[PDB]
Amino acid sequence: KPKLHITMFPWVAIGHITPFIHLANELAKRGHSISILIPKKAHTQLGHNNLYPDLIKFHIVTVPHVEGLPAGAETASDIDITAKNPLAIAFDAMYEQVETLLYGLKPDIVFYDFADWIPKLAAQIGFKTVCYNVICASCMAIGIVPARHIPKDRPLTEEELMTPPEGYPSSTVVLRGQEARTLSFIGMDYGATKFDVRITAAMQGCDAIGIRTCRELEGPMCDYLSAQYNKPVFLSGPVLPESPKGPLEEKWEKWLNKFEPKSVVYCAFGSQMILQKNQFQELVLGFEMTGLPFFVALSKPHGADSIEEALPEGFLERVGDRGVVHGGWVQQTQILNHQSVGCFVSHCGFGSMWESLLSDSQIVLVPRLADQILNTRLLAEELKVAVEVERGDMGWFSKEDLCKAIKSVMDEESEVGKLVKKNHAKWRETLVSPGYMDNYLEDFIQQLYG
Ligand SMILES: C[C@@H]1O[C@@H](OC[C@H]2O[C@@H](OCCc3ccc(O)c(O)c3)[C@H](O)[C@@H](O)[C@@H]2OC(=O)/C=C/c2ccc(O)c(O)c2)[C@H](O)[C@H](O)[C@H]1O
Ligand SMILES: O=c1ccn([C@@H]2O[C@H](COP(=O)(O)OP(=O)(O)O)[C@@H](O)[C@H]2O)c(=O)[nH]1
Repeated sequence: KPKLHITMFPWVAIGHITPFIHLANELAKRGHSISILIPKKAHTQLGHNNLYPDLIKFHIVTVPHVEGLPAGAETASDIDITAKNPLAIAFDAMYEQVETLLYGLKPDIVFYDFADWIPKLAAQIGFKTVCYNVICASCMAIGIVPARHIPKDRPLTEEELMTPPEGYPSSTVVLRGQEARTLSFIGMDYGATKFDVRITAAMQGCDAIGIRTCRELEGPMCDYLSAQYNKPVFLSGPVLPESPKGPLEEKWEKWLNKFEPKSVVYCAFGSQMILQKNQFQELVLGFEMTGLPFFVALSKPHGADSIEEALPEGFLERVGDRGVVHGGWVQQTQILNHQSVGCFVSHCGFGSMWESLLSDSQIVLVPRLADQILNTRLLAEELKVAVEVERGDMGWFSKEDLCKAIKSVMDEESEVGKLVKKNHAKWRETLVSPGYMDNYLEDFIQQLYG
């Protein structure tokens, strides 16, 4: 079998481009040739991530200026929400530049997600298409699917959004109440068209749908998506990047070593979230209330000079050496692997969820976004490997709610903790079994050949 030539054209955001590159590295490792079309600024930021320079080539695509687009705006990270429709309109405008590159590259398969016009080019240039999604399967299945009717004229109510589309496999992986607002984007404008129109065209135009998940986690959701669009669904596995080697920072190791094994509660909310000052103070107070050792790695609240400035009065003093609150970036994998760490409080982002699943720590979830809430419902309610902190109307969580969730997984007495620990242990063993990740990548490649 001759090796494949795959072209990737992701939506212009670091959160989309990076998983596409990680998949490209796994494909190149197998000998396949990848051409990746991205703006230069993303190229400058992520270019070091290419581990196979002869197999993986970057092609710079220019983001055309359009009315309302800030100067030199190329990715979602450059603009805030007011520029979102200009950025999408500019993204659609690289169609002609993409067409010329595709006419030259002549790929066998093109990967895309938000560029719904790629299948039209698939007809003109002659290539197969996969609509490959970095978002979780349950979010796709509960949202933009033909079984859900989204009116063009009027927005969906909170009720319509909370109601899962007919045939949706799970009664557990659902949004509840005010959480439904987190799904409201599926109906919003996105450039010249509404988001759901763009995703519907993307899903229906492709030859197959690609999802970065595994069947053991999200199998019924993938089957629902396959039937809803009458498309095959190819599961790539999570395609997790290689763990960063190198030792843990010596001061962290020394501070962790003062504590007993599995006794330290670690907390981090990803590299995208910045908490408001009032939620931040409520969180650090919730960790103090537990009386257990804690390591909190969170960005300082926006507009705070320092972490110590943002802290509530008297916090530093009451806590002493029992807890650390650190504004800097930390080596999350190494800290979690440290014997002293016993609990992980996270927002259930994609990276943190898989790191939680693969680790030996207890799992405490404080989701914010719609996908995080759904992954939390999968982990806490269906799989029962985690506990979810109770939250308020805006996603607000009280210090007592956070404290109770931590004690419920940390106390040896707690029956809830023993159950999630046991269920967690089963799943960890499945996901770490040797060759489990590689089987998905190999099976992904074979489906591409079909
Ligand atoms: C602010 C974002 O706006 C919605 O997300 C919609 C999309 O928005 C994009 O951002 C580019 C525009 C932008 C740039 C800077 C900002 O400060 C800002 O607020 C908005 C992101 O890059 C996409 O990952 C995101 O897709 C998705 O996340 C969902 C994709 C999806 C969802 C359901 C489906 O069925 C499906 O096929 C795909 C949701 O509210 C997200 O939670 C939230 O992070
Ligand atoms: O202090 C930190 C915070 C985050 N991460 C890493 O950042 C990645 C992205 O986090 P996640 O996907 O969970 O959330 P997101 O950043 O996507 O919002 C994960 O692999 C974490 O290990 C890290 O190394 N140190």
